[PDB]
Amino acid sequence: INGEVINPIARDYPDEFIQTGISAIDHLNTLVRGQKLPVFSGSGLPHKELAAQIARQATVLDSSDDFAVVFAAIGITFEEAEFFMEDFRQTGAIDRSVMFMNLANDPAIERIATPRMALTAAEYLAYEKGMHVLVIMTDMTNYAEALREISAARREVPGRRGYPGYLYTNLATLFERAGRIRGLKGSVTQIPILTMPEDDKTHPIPDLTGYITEGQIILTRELYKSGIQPPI
Amino acid sequence: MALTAAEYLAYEKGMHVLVIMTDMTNYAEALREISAARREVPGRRGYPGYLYTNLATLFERAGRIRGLKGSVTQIPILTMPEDDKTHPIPDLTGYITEGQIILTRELYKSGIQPPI
Amino acid sequence: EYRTIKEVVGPLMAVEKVSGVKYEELIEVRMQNGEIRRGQVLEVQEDKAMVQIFEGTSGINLKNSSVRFLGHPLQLGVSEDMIGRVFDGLGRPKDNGPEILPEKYLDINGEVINPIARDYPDEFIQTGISAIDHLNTLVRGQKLPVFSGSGLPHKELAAQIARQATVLDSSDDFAVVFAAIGITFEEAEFFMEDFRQTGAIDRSVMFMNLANDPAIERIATPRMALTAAEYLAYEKGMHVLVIMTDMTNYAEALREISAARREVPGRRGYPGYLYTNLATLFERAGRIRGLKGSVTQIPILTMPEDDKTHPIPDLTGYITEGQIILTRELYKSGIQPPIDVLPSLSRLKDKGTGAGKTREDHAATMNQLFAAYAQGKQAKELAVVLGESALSDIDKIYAKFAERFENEYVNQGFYTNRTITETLDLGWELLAMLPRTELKRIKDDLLDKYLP
Amino acid sequence: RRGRPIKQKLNPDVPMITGQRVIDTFFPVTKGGAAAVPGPFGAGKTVVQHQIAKWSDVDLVVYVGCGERGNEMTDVVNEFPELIDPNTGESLMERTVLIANTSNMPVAAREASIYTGITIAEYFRDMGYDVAIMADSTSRWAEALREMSGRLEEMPGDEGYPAYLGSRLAEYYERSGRVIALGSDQREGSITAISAVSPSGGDISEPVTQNTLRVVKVFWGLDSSLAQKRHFPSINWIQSYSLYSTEVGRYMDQILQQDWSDMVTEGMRILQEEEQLNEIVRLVGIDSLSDNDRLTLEVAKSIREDYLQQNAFDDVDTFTSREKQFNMLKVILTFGKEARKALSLGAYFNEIMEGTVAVRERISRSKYIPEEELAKISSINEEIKETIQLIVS
Amino acid sequence: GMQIGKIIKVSGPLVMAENMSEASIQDMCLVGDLGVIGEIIEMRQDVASIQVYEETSGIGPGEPVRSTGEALSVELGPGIISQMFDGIQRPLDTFMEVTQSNFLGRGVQLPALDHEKQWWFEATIEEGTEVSAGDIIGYVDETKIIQHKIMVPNGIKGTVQKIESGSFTIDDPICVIETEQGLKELTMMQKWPVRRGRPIKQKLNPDVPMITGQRVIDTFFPVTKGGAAAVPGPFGAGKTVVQHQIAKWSDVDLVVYVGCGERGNEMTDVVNEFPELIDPNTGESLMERTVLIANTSNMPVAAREASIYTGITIAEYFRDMGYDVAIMADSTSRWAEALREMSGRLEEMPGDEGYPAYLGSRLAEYYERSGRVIALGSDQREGSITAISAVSPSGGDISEPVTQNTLRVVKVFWGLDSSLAQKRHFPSINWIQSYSLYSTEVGRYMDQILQQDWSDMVTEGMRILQEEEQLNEIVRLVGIDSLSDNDRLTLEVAKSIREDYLQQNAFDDVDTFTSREKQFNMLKVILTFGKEARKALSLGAYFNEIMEGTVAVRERISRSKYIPEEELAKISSINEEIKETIQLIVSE
Amino acid sequence: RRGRPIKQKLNPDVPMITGQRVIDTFFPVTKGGAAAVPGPFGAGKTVVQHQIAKWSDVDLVVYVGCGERGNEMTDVVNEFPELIDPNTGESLMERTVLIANTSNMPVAAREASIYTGITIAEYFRDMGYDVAIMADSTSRWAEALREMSGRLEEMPGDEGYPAYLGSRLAEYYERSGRVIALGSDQREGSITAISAVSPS
Amino acid sequence: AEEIEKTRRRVNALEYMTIPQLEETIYYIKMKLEENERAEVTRLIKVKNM
Ligand SMILES: [Cl-]
Repeated sequence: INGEVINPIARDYPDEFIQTGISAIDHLNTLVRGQKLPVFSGSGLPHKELAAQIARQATVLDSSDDFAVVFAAIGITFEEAEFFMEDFRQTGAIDRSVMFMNLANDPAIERIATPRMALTAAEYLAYEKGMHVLVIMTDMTNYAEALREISAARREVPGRRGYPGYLYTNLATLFERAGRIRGLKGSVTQIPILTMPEDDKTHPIPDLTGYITEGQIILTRELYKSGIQPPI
Repeated sequence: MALTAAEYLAYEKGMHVLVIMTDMTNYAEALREISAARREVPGRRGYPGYLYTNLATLFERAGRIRGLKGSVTQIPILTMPEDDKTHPIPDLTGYITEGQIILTRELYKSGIQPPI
Repeated sequence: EYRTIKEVVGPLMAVEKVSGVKYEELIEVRMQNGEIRRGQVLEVQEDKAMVQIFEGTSGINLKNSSVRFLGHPLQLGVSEDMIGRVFDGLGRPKDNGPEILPEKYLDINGEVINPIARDYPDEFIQTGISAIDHLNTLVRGQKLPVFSGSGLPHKELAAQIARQATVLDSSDDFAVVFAAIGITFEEAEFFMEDFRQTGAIDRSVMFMNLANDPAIERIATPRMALTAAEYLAYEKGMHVLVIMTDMTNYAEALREISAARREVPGRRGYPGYLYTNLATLFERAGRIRGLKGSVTQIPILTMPEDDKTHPIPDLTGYITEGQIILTRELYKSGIQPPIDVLPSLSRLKDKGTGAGKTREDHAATMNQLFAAYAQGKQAKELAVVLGESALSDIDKIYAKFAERFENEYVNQGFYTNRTITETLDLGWELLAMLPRTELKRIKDDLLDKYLP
Repeated sequence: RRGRPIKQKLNPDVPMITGQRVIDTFFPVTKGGAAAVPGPFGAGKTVVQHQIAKWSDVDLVVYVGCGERGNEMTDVVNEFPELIDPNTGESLMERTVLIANTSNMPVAAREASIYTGITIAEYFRDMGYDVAIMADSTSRWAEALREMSGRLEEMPGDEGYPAYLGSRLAEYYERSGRVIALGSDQREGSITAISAVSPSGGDISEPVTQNTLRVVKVFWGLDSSLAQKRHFPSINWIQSYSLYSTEVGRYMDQILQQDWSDMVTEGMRILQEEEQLNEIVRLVGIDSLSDNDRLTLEVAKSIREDYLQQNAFDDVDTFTSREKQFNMLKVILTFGKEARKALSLGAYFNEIMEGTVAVRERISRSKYIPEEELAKISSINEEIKETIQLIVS
Repeated sequence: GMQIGKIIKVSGPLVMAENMSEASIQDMCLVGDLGVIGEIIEMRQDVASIQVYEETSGIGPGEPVRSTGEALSVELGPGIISQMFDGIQRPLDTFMEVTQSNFLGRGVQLPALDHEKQWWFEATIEEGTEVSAGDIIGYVDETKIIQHKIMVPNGIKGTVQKIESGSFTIDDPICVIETEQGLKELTMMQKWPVRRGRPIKQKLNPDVPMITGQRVIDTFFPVTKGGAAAVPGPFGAGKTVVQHQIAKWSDVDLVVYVGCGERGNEMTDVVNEFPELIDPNTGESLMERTVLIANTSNMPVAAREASIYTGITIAEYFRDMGYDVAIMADSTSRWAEALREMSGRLEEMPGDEGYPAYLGSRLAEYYERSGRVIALGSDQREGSITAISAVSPSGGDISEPVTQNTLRVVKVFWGLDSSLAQKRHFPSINWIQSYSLYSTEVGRYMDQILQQDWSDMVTEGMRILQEEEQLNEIVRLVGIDSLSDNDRLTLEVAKSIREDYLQQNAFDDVDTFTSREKQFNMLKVILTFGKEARKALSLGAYFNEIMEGTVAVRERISRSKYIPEEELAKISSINEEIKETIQLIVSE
Repeated sequence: RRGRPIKQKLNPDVPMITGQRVIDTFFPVTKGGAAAVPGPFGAGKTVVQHQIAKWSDVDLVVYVGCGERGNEMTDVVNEFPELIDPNTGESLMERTVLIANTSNMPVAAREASIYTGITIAEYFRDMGYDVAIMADSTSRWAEALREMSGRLEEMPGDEGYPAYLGSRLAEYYERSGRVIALGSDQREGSITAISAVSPS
Repeated sequence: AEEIEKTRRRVNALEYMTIPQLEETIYYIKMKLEENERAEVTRLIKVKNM
């Protein structure tokens, strides 16, 4: 489930427009097939509803062959996991999807395994079966906290702000398992979702993620308190 | 020592006792000296992780008991380091005690007595 | 010679099965490939010695390398033949000059002057810069630093003082020791070319340490320079001016070395012993009772974020005897040098001014010029916030005074040398703008005699 | 330490009636939900939790005094038997279980009190009951873990807390919830978790609060500034949130047959607008404020003082029914709406305020109107519209 | 040939191995049976502590550790040009070809260069000649543009005994040297550790201006051959276009491009667009004289840290031949992120913002390796390395550690501005925030080579731009119609400098490059109009009369940038038209 | 390191005459009192303490140069003998004890100089004299403690200073004060502490 | 004239009081945050060796 690193010269450039059905994205911050475009959210912000909506509505114009969606839930509450599972079933989106559901009370080592299981499934469907795959993963912050737990068990001294020094390598290895590959029909598109602790964009988790991903969609409390849905 | 004397006079000798202890900050500093000497894993500001518990073992020694005539009323006094209420000493004390009376330099300089 | 290197962890190395090894003793590592690196004992315990290698431990094979303990700390081989010569941070020749034959070798830490043997700083050093010589006088034996910032012309000011500095009525006993610390090749080249072009090199000893040189060499640099200065001053009887830049690079190197040893960081990340460390440099300045000669220091530093409360200028100010401040406001006005005399101070200036040293009207005009300029600047700021009609007729005169003071007095150019006589006369010209009734800091005897 | 097994976990969609206006309206909790109340010392966290314990429509209350003051446990055993449900005749104590491990009682027993409480709640949940478990405070539980971690000399996480702190908290809250219990009957039961948190200095970025907010769904952030001006409950309406707002809004719309969701959205929007206006006023002054902005501040002031502020010690104000809540909020919004129209009709802010002193006093005292006399609140809407129209002409 | 170690502990990215006493500190190693990339960080007795820069999952005690017997090095010889490597010089093209996959398999070791390709070696030195490091014994015509010169390696000194032209691989002995240690054979390939600077005879001052052909740079913010420049790279500021312009138009012989640790899809763009760049002189691909380093964010942290070092070692190699090299790194912020990661993995005392305390030194080590030099050898030839480095802080703030330490050791700053890009001002270089500390020396050079007062013109040009900033504040407040005629004129001359000079279309066939001679003529006429019109104002003319009278000639000035290099008189003759037109205006 | 024993401390209620207007009028110190002088660099701390040394109505001055400039110690030895009392014809140096451990002298000896000084002050206090003890600067004493704390590998407290910083300072100042000294005489004496602080 | 003066006071309040107080506090907090981060890693290194 670790995968192999893609040769930087073997990657093909993102070309095809993905219609998420959300104006603030499609028009102003367009998602392109093969991109990694994350949502930066926060506690009490509706990234849950946005994740469900994107997975539900995302499509490529024409093509006929549609999106296979790999959905990874990392360290979330049962109530949130049940929302996702029930939304996927009630809309028929489950017929397009593969879901890997990990809960908050599951072991830290299972939370760490989850994104790797999901991305291994995605690369298999995409690069071996020729499918176009959209990968949505929440909450990446839960993944990072799981790393700290294992790191502390090995008595490793933390890096910046309490996280492992190798956090960058770790996040980069996950997020770069994406994109088109020259000569291959299928592709992987990633939408990682994370909550920014205390809504701080300089925090290691969103800060390093932005260095790796090609942009970010930001949700704010000001817009949400004003009733804007989605509060982008 | 003082609280053992107080609870004795109150609950075994039926007295109403008023306990005044100053400066509680000097107590916490002593705790930190021992904690540092033992090379214990430090908490905030070098203060031990058990500072709240330790302060609670003192301040909770107050009140009344059903069927007994006596009582223990406590007025601990502490100076807030750097006049900072969020410092571990006044912060944790505030989570334990039943309120607090705060004196400020601003009111003191304006001639307010007491500068509460 | 020991072949018992036991551990290497980063730049740190542990050598076992040793005897007679001392704290701070210099060591020599003969690598398996014949390469030679020097180091220093940081700590010695029983049969073990903890050493740090100046050039690092990259490429070292433990079992096939050997360590020699030299039996002495870091030293400088001193001679009077150092004048006119260029050395690196560790005192090695940098100018392709002839062989240097040392009279003796000296521990670069030097010794501490007995407080009772120390002589108070005394007598005038003419820098040729009006804002310094008159208002913030440099005295023989004084430590008087320049506080600057990134992009400010402290390197032009350093080179100007270095070639212009002199003592009056005393020939062939003045020398300059110039220490460059952690500076780039191109700024080193600026200094080298300027000294050679003006002939300042002929009375100077230069120690040139670069930005890509080992951090330990960068911190050895000022001690090499000061060791050379003390030898020339106290053993040869010379008046020596020591100019060192950039002290901010020195402190950064110190912090880098401190972090390598994983010491507990102090305020803003700098070592807890930053003050003490700076003091062991700056206190080598002074005079000694009964000895001819003196060491005078001008440390030059850039204030990070132009912040004077930053540990580097702050701790320096707690050590030195005043400070010369360069500002962007004056630099953007084209004032050369851009010295702001309002926050600048020399604490020992009294010992280098007056009759027999400069001239009898030195102190009075200084007090008056400073007072008039402060009032002039105050009136200028009043015109900014409330308008020109907010000033009285006298306030307008003082405002005009502060303009000419900056434009004609403080501003002289980086290649113009003013004698103290020229500086004092020029001060009287500016004072003449003001009504004689407003010159309240000067007694009538001085006014009647000098006022033009 | 073992969760009692269930058949099925369910979605908690039925809102809890706490009778506390700020909670039930803006940051509601459902039966089976989980809420945290993090606040600085002296912010009134105790009164908040006692109000919920005494007024919530659950069958049973498990109250856990975890590492807190002894007198608060004494207060509960004395007050609870005196609180009589008139529809029942039974006291609150006859539906309460108390677990007490005070701050000066053994430290390791703080963790035990937490687990003792949740297991008892699960036991009654399995019978088909709706249970609320109050943990005050979970910070003291976390500090017990930290002290033991330090004694084991483990590599600590932030602030000395063990790195597995988040996992421990997760195991507790995932035991709360609405379920179908084991048995042929397939009985439905639930556990609603209400936990106090005590962040040092009120800093919610500390590990206990942060790890808690990743697993709970309602955040009632207590505010020191509100507490100092005696604004109670001192819930920060800008910081706080409830993930149940949308679902509860749907439920309430259906119950009331009113656009309750819109009213709450509009109420919060006015409060958010006041916040943005105050950012300017503080660093500029109320000098250049237009009549519309001045009206916004007045409406927001009315929301704060006439609705959000609620005195737990007043016999009538201590509890507000859903219908009374609806009528109070309706009245407040109505004044804003009618005043807004008058401004567009050429009336001045100063005139509108001076001519509506009597009616705005009726709004300010709506909170004290008896539940049997709700017609005295609803009638205000007609006085607002009549009075303001008279000002226009 | 040294002892193979045995793993005794695997703990995350950290591996311990005994039997390592024959290895050295900083040695690169292959860890485990798979043989993944690692490095020796510590040594206690025979026990080495190793940082592993790939996944250690599946590795356990008992497995071998093999040292490579050297610190991270590069292969330097024929076959290096036109190739794309990663930070540790893995041949990315060869990896595709050999492994027949799109992945960089863990454990796969392939030589950086092609050791089987036949090259024609042409001998240029006679037998019996005394040689030392740097001396050229022959050359290989490696690409259609670049001639690869075969130099005597460092450490070798003696007499040439046998040498002749012929076909060889880079592993064949092409030369026999009689050294002190006896007869030794040389090949066309030499190795060099990336962290050690290649030795030179003497470092010189970089005082000759680079000709980039980009007007804002060459005129107002010039970099010299051997100089260094920092360039912030905010999104949508046209950074890559500026980079491409500099890479193909600058008068250097070779370009080394370094992608430090970039977003996967952004790195792909560079991989795509760079070979599509055409060499202006030959019409060949720019790759014919380019070496490119491409790291994505998921490359080993060692490759991301070594990126700029691997690149500058290669630059030094071609510099030693007597070539002028441009090393272009993007982004050095991502290089520093690798240093920050390593600092945490080594459990150091951190410097500012988590960066190592030696961040400043590492930057100084890199930039001081660029420069103009006298290379080793009896020729005493000159070469140079000019460094162009992108920085990209999180918020675009300069005061952060990476940009701040960089600006302490470089003398040129080109401040790309996204607000200027939004105003369609390209290239988006902020002429107020930017600077070049080479301006004064370049000015002396230019005045001499042009025999004109070029430096006076540049400073006057900047002065008008500086005054424009002040005047714009007044226009915003008071209004344009309330300015004096002199101020209205200054705004027009400043507008002409911005529009007719600073703004430059990289995609226009003529405007893409402006010769030094053409730049002079363009700035001359723009300033001459300002001079003549101001002389007209002081002779009694009105500002609007001057504007309304000079519509035709001002348009000639506006089209000056499109005048072909063969017809420079059509710009120069505008001067006479200005003086004549305004003369009639003063009359009428 | 051990305070010299006394009968009992007394309230310091008699103001010292420093002759410095701002001090005697608005911020007076009493005989047996203690005064802190914290300031930034270049604020005239040395002129202030020298003024107090030469003009205060005490029998003896103990002046401790703790971790500071050598020139300031040189200034004292040069100037103090020249300051002649008009009444008795004695110089200030004839009632002064000087202790000097400059900034570049051994760091641990900074702590030593502090205790050497206060103990000599207690000695003359025991004779029934009024003594002033000037410590410049106590910040450098604390730095010494911090250096040693690091060498001992102690857990750092506030700003890297050892956890016992506060109690060391408290113990020092509690050795100042007005006392009844030991002896059947029951004579009174005092130590007034004037300490510079140099906060970054 | 009165409106000009009332505007002037609001300008001076921001320029000489409000803004400098914000600038100095931001600088201070930023410094204090960094200090605590260093003290935290210092403790972790100590705990590590335990
Ligand atoms: Cl001072």
